[PDB]
Amino acid sequence: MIEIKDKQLTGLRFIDLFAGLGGFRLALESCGAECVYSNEWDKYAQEVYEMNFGEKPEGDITQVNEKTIPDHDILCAGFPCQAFSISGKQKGFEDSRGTLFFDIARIVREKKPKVVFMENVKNFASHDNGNTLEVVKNTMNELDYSFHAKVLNALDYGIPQKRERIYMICFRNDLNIQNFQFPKPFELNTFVKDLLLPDSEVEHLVIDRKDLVMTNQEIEQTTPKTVRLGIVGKGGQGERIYSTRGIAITLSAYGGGIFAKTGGYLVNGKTRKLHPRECARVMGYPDSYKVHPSTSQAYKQFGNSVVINVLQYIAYNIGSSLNFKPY
DNA sequence: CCATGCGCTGAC
DNA sequence: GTCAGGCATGG
Ligand SMILES: Nc1ncnc2c1ncn2[C@@H]1O[C@H](CSCC[C@H](N)C(=O)O)[C@@H](O)[C@H]1O
Repeated sequence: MIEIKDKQLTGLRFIDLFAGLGGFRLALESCGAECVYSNEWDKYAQEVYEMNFGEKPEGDITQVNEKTIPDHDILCAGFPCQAFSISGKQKGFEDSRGTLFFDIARIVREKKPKVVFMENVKNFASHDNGNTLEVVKNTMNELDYSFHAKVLNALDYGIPQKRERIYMICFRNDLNIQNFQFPKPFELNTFVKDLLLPDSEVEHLVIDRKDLVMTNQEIEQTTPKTVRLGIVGKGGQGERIYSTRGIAITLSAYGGGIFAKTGGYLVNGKTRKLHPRECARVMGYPDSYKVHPSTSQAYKQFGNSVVINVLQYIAYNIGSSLNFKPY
């Protein structure tokens, strides 16, 4: 994460829905805002959260009486994506995990906050001939809010990882906000090799498979892109090897393969996966954040998460707009 | 609860 | 042609 000097959101309140590790809380707090309510139903996600923030989130949002929820100015939500991803079955609104958006709509109807801030995968903007996106837009306009949306890549915002996601921002109509803008990209200067831990700490993660087929030559000059150098088995998900002189592939939550969830990399002459701390760094978390004692739950948590840096820039732009009020 | 080999989709 | 992005079943 980055350091923020000018605290644009001081004085405001927000809620943390579909919480996870709490990536949305770290970003809004750095800008000055206060959290007054959080929700998340996973047993192990509730444990890490409490370890880092000192409070246990409330359970299953579908059984909560929205009238029970505190007053607030901004609603934060990074809802489930398994039903919308190109790696799954694209069932969408017909999937048991695909109707969470309607619970959000229901809460907004009662609480009517100033801003609603959501996040999902890239394919959300295309799914079902574009019907899925128009439905989200229409619901929001019907509730008296404006609708801004765009797809952004983490490699353009200072983090060495190829992660393309859609971001959706909505302002209440009586506020007449006419000057909101997504942030502008900038040159990358950090690569995978610059975030690695020492060899004496990851010996246990090295893999030696005899069906390895090196297909490309290592590069000596860094680049802002993924550079494949070889393969194992048939070369499907989790069986591909990359150079640390480029950028990292997308981290995942339910993925398989011998190099599961992180992918494989070439370090000092051998092939290995990434460690939980190296995972925290490619998502922008600081070294002071405590990871879960179970290595398996830690990999899954980081794979479902958000890149903090991209959220800090966007949150600052929301505040700049709310603060411009001339006579 | 944890490990791993797919086997297809989308955007080129 | 090329390559990046959860499900099913084993135990
Ligand atoms: N019905 C429900 N009630 C509460 N939490 C739910 C839920 N259905 C799914 N979830 C939670 O929604 C989360 C979506 S992934 C979100 C990660 C979070 N933005 C982060 O900053 O790390 C998962 O952790 C999942 O356990």
